[PDB]
Amino acid sequence: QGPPSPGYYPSSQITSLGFDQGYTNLWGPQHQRVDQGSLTIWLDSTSGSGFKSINRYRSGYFGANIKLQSGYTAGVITSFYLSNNQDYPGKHDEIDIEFLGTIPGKPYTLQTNVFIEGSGDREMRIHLWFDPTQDYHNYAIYWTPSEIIFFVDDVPIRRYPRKSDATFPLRPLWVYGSVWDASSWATENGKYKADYRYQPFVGKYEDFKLGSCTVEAASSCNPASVSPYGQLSQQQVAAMEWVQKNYMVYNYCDDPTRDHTLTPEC
Ligand SMILES: [Zn+2]
Repeated sequence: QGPPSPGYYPSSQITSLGFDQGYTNLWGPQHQRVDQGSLTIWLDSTSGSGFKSINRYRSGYFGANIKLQSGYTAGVITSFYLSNNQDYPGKHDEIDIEFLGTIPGKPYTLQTNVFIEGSGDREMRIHLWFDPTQDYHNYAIYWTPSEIIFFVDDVPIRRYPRKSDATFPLRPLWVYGSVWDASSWATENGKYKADYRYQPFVGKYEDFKLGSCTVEAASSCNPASVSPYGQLSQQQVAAMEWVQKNYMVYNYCDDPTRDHTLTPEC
């Protein structure tokens, strides 16, 4: 019976783009292929690969349909995220979706995170109500000057509203993705690490969505809307609460080992 329907589908209301309309390779070009707008990138023992948006943004809906690799994927991260780390090295902002690979038999973990001026430790993790290796699913980051919302097939899984300037991303961000070896922490905090006998490790992305406002855009520009009612509807919130009740496996604000004073938005 799945999650309760969100009752509105932002992803379907925004034009699907091919990779080359929004993005170019950043690194590992030899581990990147594009076929009719669809992106394939992969990790082996010599290199991963990653890409970067052509434009730099001040707000928007940023979406892609992604398919993950099954089998042994421990230590491997497939990412889709906003960042300004190349603009503010060592003290940057970030809004992350990271798929954390796994040993055979166990599910992927989807981690969301927010970094402001170097300060992260704002992770929430869920498992999914479908197999993310079998088919492509929609995943999206919505970012405006009042909120961040993270979506899976238009189901909101997390909302991060602007509570104070110190705890919210207020500088321009680029979109990135990558497949890379994060063995030290990706899978059960590094309990299980990359094994290249199972290489390559492939990430697949298509139907890119950019309902967004570049830094250069006219001040009339509005990001794509995520509800016909201005705010999350009753159905959207119920779908989100169902996800958090039934699929959330980690929330920073509820971890007794974390000092929530350091993350005052909790
Ligand atoms: Zn405290």
